[PDB]
Amino acid sequence: MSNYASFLKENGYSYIPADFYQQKNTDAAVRELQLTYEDLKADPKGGGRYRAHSRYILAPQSDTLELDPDNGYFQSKEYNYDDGGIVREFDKISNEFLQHPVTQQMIHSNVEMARQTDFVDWEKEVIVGLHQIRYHVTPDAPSYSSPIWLHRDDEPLVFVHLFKLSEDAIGGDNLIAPSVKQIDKVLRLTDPLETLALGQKVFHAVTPVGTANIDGAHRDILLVTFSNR
Amino acid sequence: MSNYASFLKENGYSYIPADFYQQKNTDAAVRELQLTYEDLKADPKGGGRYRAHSRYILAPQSDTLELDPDNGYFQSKEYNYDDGGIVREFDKISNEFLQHPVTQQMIHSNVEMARQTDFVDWEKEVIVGLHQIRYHVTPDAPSYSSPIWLHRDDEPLVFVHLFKLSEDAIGGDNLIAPSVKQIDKVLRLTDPLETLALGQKVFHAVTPVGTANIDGAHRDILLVTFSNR
Amino acid sequence: GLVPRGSHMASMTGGQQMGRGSMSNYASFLKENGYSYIPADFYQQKNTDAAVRELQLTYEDLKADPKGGGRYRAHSRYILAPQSDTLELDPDNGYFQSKEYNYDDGGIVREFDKISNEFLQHPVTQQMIHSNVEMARQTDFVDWEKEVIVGLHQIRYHVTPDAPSYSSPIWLHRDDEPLVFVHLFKLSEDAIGGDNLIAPSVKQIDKVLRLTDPLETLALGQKVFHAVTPVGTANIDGAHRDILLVTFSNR
Amino acid sequence: SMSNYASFLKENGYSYIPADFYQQKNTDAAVRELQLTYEDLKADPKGGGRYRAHSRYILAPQSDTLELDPDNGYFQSKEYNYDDGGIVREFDKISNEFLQHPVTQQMIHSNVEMARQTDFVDWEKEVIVGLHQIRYHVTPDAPSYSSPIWLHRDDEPLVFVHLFKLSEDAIGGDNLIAPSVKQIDKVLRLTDPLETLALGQKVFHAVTPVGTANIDGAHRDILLVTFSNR
Ligand SMILES: CC[C@H](C)[C@H](N)C(=O)O
Ligand SMILES: CC[C@H](C)[C@H](N)C(=O)O
Ligand SMILES: CC[C@H](C)[C@H](N)C(=O)O
Ligand SMILES: CC[C@H](C)[C@H](N)C(=O)O
Ligand SMILES: CC[C@H](C)[C@H](N)C(=O)O
Ligand SMILES: CC[C@H](C)[C@H](N)C(=O)O
Ligand SMILES: CC[C@H](C)[C@H](N)C(=O)O
Ligand SMILES: CC[C@H](C)[C@H](N)C(=O)O
Repeated sequence: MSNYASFLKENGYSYIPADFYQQKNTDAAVRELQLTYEDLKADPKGGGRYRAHSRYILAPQSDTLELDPDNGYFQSKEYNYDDGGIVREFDKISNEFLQHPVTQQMIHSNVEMARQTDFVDWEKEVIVGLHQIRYHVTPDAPSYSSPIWLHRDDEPLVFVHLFKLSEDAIGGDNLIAPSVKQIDKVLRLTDPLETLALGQKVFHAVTPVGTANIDGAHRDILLVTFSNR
Repeated sequence: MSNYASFLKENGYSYIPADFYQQKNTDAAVRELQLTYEDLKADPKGGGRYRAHSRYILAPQSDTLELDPDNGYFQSKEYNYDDGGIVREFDKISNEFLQHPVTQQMIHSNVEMARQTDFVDWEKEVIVGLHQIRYHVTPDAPSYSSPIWLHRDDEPLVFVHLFKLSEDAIGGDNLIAPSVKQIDKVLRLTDPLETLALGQKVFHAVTPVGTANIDGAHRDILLVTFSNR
Repeated sequence: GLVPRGSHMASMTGGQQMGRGSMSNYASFLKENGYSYIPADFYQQKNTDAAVRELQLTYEDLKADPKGGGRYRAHSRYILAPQSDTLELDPDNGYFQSKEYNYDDGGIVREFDKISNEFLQHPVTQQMIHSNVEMARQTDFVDWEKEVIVGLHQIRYHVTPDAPSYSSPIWLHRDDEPLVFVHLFKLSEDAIGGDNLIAPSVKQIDKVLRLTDPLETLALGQKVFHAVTPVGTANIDGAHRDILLVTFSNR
Repeated sequence: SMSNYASFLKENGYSYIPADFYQQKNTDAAVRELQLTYEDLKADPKGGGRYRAHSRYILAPQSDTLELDPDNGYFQSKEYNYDDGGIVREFDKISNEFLQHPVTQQMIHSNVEMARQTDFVDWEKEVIVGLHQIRYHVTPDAPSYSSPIWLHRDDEPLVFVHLFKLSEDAIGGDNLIAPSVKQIDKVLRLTDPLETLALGQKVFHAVTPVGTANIDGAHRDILLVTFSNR
């Protein structure tokens, strides 16, 4: 674990294999979560995205995640250049998803890694934000991130957990870049729970998702953000 | 009066000159209120702000403002993206301030304007919230709003009464905007009781206050909010 | 079906009658007998299990009842103005019962958490409240000329082999609130107790009856005594009985 | 000695104060003027045979100027007053004759001083000195009782109960002090004008319902002086 957190601290990003999360979980348990993605509602701003958001609060010397009843999501336009600057109302992440043992195990593993970093002030309240996202595609309409290309997120540390990737889906390559003129890493998450942690040090992106097949394809992910108040 | 309420209804905001409030009030009476600003305590969340809050309740077919003994102030993260989502404890607005004839005259003029709008449901309880705010600035630390930039407030109608603006103060320009990519109105309150009404239709902000003179400066305002339960 | 609608016997295996019952049937039974069993049919008719399961999970977040008993809860109340259908959520949350009714924790005001808006605003919850409201209106159990308080108690009885859970108050009682609806939301298969009792006196028991399937309901008027037998469990991982009370009373 | 009563109050959460301490200088004729104002009081909306007025003063942090609040709404949370709490009650205002009368003013300042020798309110902040002129009015068919009816605590951390009159054929109006709702430590009945009882939130208190033998009616007239923050 500290290996990945060290790599993250120096490079500003870290690939984390599914091993590290799946070690303790059957595929059937992970598949239950995968199915929740079918119920997600459309992202207002579009892009073929289907979302939920829920955040927990971590009081300074506490391990009790306290679920925030408010759901509005905001990023400044200084980071998210597409949909930033305004508050977005998404649905809440189903309790099935939130409370599922896998989800909870992933959150605490992320929390521990996050604690081995100075990426947030642990003296103050920490917001553990979760984004359940499906990029949904059909040959006529592809899907892409908000924002679309290389960016940084407001949240100093973001974990990208893959949950599913349809075998006839293209794109969804993650990019790591030190500037907007050059790309250091291309890397594509394909198997469930393959993860990528991202610090503000670098730029990151996700290549737009598309599909050959007319019946559609999808890329399902879970973001786990860490930030202060 | 209906002039300003009409302008407000169409444009989503309205400049109201001091005349409309100082109508028969001497400057000495307005100056008494100005001095109360020196006693305000620091806003917990900072930004060089010094505050009090008090709210009144208006029962449906009543003109009796009934002072609420509870003082906690909340805005959803859906509107106030900085300090929203949590309840803030401020001091209460001094009785001197609340009961002063000027203050009371301003509240009732606001109430009347507000009643000529559909911005709140007058069938239900209406919360008339008051925020006495000093933006205080010193060469090391300027002052700014919560939230910092363009936003909407939970409260459908907000009146911004200026009480003082130090001759060596910069910023405190109010901005009116249809989106976060464009600004339609810039407008700066400078003379006591110059007012600006704000509906949820538009985005508004206040440009950070700072100072030309090394001795520092301040911008003192009274907000009068209108909202339902 | 030879058994009546509100009849506790409807909750007996091979004693059910078919189809949804009309509301007024149960309200009539309630008016005469002072209680009424209402099958999940009457509420679940229009609700998927997935929708009901969302609500079930909210029970995991409930905080401990100060007075204990393995209970975890929230409380929120709405107000119904005399000629209104607008439920207006009360910002005050203190819960009180006189010791003349609740002999354990009565006589003092209890501060609970508020019922999450997820729970309150959920379509199922709202549908149940309005069905209860309608039934309640067909009774003289409250004065509809005056303000009516529609109180909601989200309660989990949580149990482990070492520590069982029980009601406040513990045994047969009446509640201050003239009409109380008991909606079951979940009952873990290895939970014991949670039998509801109906009694005309404290020396005799007329009905024993156990809610097990989600949204199985029991309405209770002040006419009778009622109880809930303590919940316990065989299994060391715990069990639970999750309910929603919907009270009706005047100001 | 004043500090004696304030010390007793601080430790026990309540204190009996004899009429001596207030009547010391004031003639009975002066006290009787105030007593008569009770005949004009209007019915408490919520009932219970009560007849009321309310007025409150504000005490700025470093000030001895009581500033009369022109607003009159009275509120207690349901967390304390389990009967009529949770809503704002509109009562009449206490007549200026009553408020400004030297007796009344002397009582308020003596209460203020006692109150200041306690931590029962934050004197750094504004203090609300609330006054309730109350008549419990009774006839054999309809008795009178407090809001709330039985043992309770009030929102206001310190409450002074001054008796002004008690008709000789009036029963009840015993004040109770209790550590819980299962037990009663003190029973105590105010009968002579200006006999007082101070009450802190530490304990539970009640007033046993007032009733009467006589068909022409009887009454118990009191003045409450509350202290609380804002
Ligand atoms: C943490 C990533 C966030 C959610 C992303 N930039 C978005 O707003 O869609
Ligand atoms: C802004 C982060 C994005 C959404 C994430 N890295 C993804 O692969 O979809
Ligand atoms: C109604 C305006 C409020 C007070 C402002 N957005 C703040 O939170 O400071
Ligand atoms: C959010 C409203 C702000 C506080 C107000 N318009 C001002 O000028 O400061
Ligand atoms: C109306 C039932 C109430 C809520 C029950 N006596 C309790 O205190 O839990
Ligand atoms: C006091 C009523 C109780 C709480 C309810 N009948 C139950 O089944 O638990
Ligand atoms: C301070 C006591 C108050 C006045 C009392 N509980 C009432 O509501 O009447
Ligand atoms: C709640 C305070 C009551 C009314 C007062 N102590 C009395 O004896 O009358």
